[PDB]
Amino acid sequence: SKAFDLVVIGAGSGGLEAGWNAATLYGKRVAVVDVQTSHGPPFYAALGGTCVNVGCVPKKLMVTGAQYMDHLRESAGFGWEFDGSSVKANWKKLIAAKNEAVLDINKSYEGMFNDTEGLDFFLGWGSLESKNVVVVRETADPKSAVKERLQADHILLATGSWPQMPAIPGIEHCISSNEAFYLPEPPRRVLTVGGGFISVEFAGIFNAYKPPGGKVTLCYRNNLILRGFDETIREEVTKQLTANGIEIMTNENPAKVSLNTDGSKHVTFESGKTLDVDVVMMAIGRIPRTNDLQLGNVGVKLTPKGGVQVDEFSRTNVPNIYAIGDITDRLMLTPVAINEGAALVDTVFGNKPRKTDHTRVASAVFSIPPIGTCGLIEEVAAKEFEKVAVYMSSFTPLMHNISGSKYKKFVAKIVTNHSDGTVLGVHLLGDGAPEIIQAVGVCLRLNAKISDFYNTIGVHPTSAEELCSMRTPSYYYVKGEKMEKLP
Amino acid sequence: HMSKAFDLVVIGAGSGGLEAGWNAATLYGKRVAVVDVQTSHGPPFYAALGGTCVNVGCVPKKLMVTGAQYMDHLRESAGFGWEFDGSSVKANWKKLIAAKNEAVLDINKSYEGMFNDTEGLDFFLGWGSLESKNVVVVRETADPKSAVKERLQADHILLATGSWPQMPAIPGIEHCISSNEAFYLPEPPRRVLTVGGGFISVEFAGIFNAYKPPGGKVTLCYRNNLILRGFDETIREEVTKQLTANGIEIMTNENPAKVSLNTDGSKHVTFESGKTLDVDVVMMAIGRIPRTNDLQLGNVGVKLTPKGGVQVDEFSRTNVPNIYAIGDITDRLMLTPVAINEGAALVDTVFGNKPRKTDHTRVASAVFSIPPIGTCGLIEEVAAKEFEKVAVYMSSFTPLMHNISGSKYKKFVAKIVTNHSDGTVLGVHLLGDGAPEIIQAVGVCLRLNAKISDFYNTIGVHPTSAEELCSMRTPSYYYVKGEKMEKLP
Ligand SMILES: Cc1cc2nc3c(=O)[nH]c(=O)nc-3n(C[C@H](O)[C@H](O)[C@H](O)COP(=O)(O)OP(=O)(O)OC[C@H]3O[C@@H](n4cnc5c(N)ncnc54)[C@H](O)[C@@H]3O)c2cc1C
Ligand SMILES: Cc1cc2nc3c(=O)[nH]c(=O)nc-3n(C[C@H](O)[C@H](O)[C@H](O)COP(=O)(O)OP(=O)(O)OC[C@H]3O[C@@H](n4cnc5c(N)ncnc54)[C@H](O)[C@@H]3O)c2cc1C
Ligand SMILES: CC(=O)N1C[C@H]2CC[C@@H]1c1ccccc12
Ligand SMILES: [Br-]
Ligand SMILES: [Br-]
Ligand SMILES: [Br-]
Ligand SMILES: [Br-]
Repeated sequence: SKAFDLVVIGAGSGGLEAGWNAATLYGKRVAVVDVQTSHGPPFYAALGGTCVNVGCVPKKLMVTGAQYMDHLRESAGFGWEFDGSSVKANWKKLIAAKNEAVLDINKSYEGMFNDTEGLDFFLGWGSLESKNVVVVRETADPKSAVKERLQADHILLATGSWPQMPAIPGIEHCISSNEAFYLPEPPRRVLTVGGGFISVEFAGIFNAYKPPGGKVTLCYRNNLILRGFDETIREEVTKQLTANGIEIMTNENPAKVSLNTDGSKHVTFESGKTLDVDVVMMAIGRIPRTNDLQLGNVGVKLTPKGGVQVDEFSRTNVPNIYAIGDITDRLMLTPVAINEGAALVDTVFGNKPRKTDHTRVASAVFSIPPIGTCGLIEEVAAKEFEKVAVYMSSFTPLMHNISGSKYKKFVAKIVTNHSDGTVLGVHLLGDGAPEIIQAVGVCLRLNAKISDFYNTIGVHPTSAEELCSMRTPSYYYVKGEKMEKLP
Repeated sequence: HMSKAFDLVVIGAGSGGLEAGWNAATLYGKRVAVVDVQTSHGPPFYAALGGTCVNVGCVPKKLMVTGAQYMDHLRESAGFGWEFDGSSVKANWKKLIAAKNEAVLDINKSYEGMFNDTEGLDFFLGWGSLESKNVVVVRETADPKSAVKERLQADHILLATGSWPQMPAIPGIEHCISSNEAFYLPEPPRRVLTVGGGFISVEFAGIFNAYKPPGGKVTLCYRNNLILRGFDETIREEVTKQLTANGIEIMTNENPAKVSLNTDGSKHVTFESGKTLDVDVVMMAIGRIPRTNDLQLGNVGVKLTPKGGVQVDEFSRTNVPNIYAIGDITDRLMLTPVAINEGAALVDTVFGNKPRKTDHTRVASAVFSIPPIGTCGLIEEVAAKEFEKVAVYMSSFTPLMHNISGSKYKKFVAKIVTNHSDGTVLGVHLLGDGAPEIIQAVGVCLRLNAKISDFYNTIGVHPTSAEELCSMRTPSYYYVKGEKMEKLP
């Protein structure tokens, strides 16, 4: 048995921020538990978390790789010549480079633990034995061999989320993003199921690395992908994915999957349509990872949707037990989990309570081309405010008239409270959008108005200067109803 | 044939002059004439309708830097698994130049159509000069003895003629070119010397480095010790290293003394030190000077500064009440968006009874070097002279993607400079892919008097380079009454 100020279950984005801050900033005794010391099968996530191992970090490297399909074609308009028939995309090389980068990160976290006073790592599966006891077992089975018993003044639940798999016949013949990161070969025909960012990002990755004759299809059960993003941008990215050879099947949903004699999969949709593919990747959602924690031993309350219930300071209903990150089933982003972890420790072990602000969080989609966004979309703003103005700019940049990718319209939209000019949301589609949006997140914390943007001098030539060139609304929402002019 | 009369006559149909003229005619109903010397880009006069940025400046050079970036993309693609016949790769400069020419000409034509269409906004072709306080003469050439095409009566006159490359008076200067000619070279030079340490020399060095034929070499020389004076010093040193790493030779503390022709017609450069260099093109990029000579300002007594620009007050007014000047002719910040801002502010003040002056502080700007620079506000050594305590927050590392691409020399640098007494951000300085796009919204932040805590409190977008700006909480070092030190005393 061992005694600690804080025990953290999950060595992920939020859990490591909390543990490192508690130990080094406040001199507390910290233990952190995770199920694997490095990335990949069998548990996929590991020391460092989902983002490091099977999330933001590797997917961004793979999207960067897929972008070269466009760069090689687009170079020709600027005078670059080479033998186009010799081009091939080596997926095995991509995966190996990615594996080496992730493993390097795994190892550096290992040395962080070895080098930091009061910060200890334990390998295994953590669960709640009692209000102040965390048990670590050999496997997820609550009857496997006990490896450690950790006495804890404070306990932090930070186990993340896991892919949601629908209850359809043949679901066992589908994969999730976890397995996609380790496919031995790039699939020639693949169906990505879902309208969210993971489905869209992997569609672009597979589209660039598919062997000759390949085809990527994305299906989504409703009418328009990327629910929760700006509607203009949802429509445009649909158009631009289609322009690069991806087939978008909206209003379609798999009803069953069966095995073909050649090893491929036969998908039947609810509509009766059918599609044969080599890989079916389900990306329909991620759900809080609560089942192995034995929350019933202590009575931690869950919400109806399955998250651990928390107040604004990450406190559960059980004193001294906290939860942060995807397990709270709110904003599933790595920088939000980190922010929550730091606020938690500042509150518990320092003399200044802090709560994370979940509004005006900038985020991105690394689609090809990508999205950057911060704040409210117009239809959400129109329910909170009597008068909303939308400023819009949408055009193909000069360089893509030369590159030949004339479909690559850049979209920039600013949403305001028209009563006082306050910027409520900014939404971008196009090369650079994730980088452009970061400092917009800072602007929204300075009560920036549309006139603050338009009165700033532009940097020229950039896509970003469009944000400082919009003076006149394109249209409005009054009492919730869209209209081109004010009454 | 009779003279024509206007509320406003603009000499120079460039970045500032077109903003002023369009706004005066379309926002305030005034009658406007605009004068320029050429209706589309290129020789003989290079700049033309649209101005220096459109014709031989920001717009074409950015297209050409984008073309040059593909040399890096093609090489870097192999780390991510892309395979192709490297021996087959060729950079066709003629196709680049033709694509750029068609793009610029399309802009020329659209501006020509704006004038043909817009009530109260007229274009006159020729050389404008001041005859009297209310008369602009348009002549066939810059020579004031050349024939008169029009006389334009004007209640208000706007001088917006821009600037021009400076050429040093050395023997053999006739064998050298400027950026104007660089935009029209029939073939890419095998060996080229770019002379100068400023952004134009650096940007063109990158362009020539990508399009040079097999076995070529780009050399950049600068007469002082470190290129890119005025930019963050960490970034000055890093850009130097990363240009060197891509095969550009940087000769600092060197300056051409004379140029002669070898018997084969190549240029033989002798430096002041006695070193020699043989090249096919010498491009001078040592500075740009305001274009005042042809305006005949003595006719009306408009005062120039010692430096040579038109003297103006904060509202762009010369010493002659109804004559104004904006843009590069004022020899201050030579940027297109500053000239545009000055022109809009002038017209709002004169014709819109809503007075406004341009803020020349905290202006965001970029260098499209490879990799590029984005900056806004004060460099730390300047801040240390004005503030008792200055803090510097700094992050510099090779991003993960360039550990796979192989370009491990591509360190991304992010620096924030503050007044440590109250946290106010005084300047932000960036080096790396995306930096010009990242810095734009930073300019809005500084206009809003952002403090370092406003940056740190903002949640990052992950994974990006930009999120480094929102994860810096502890100074790397300080300046205390001018003195650099790791810790406060
Ligand atoms: C494909 C993909 C792409 C993404 N891309 C982005 C992106 O670009 N940007 C972004 O901001 N977010 C992205 N995310 C989301 C991001 O990964 C999560 O928001 C973040 O990782 C959650 O942090 P966390 O601290 O809640 O948990 P995690 O980082 O998930 O860590 C939880 C850890 O708990 C461990 N664990 C689980 N159960 C137990 C147990 N019983 N005992 C011990 N250890 C346990 C797990 O092994 C894991 O390491 C992406 C996610 C995915 C799946
Ligand atoms: C190579 C290069 C790259 C650049 N890159 C950038 C960049 O990336 N970003 C940026 O912000 N700035 C850049 N600049 C600077 C930018 O081009 C200038 O700051 C801007 O064009 C100045 O605008 P203006 O209105 O002062 O004059 P201009 O735009 O220069 O317009 C002046 C016009 O006056 C005309 N003219 C001159 N004399 C007469 C006369 N007597 N009668 C009639 N017409 C006349 C000229 O033909 C010209 O069209 C660059 C400049 C160069 C040279
Ligand atoms: C003024 C300018 O930019 N020039 C560039 C080059 C060609 C024309 C002119 C010039 C004069 C003297 C020597 C070399 C040159
Ligand atoms: Br779906
Ligand atoms: Br929908
Ligand atoms: Br060529
Ligand atoms: Br702070």
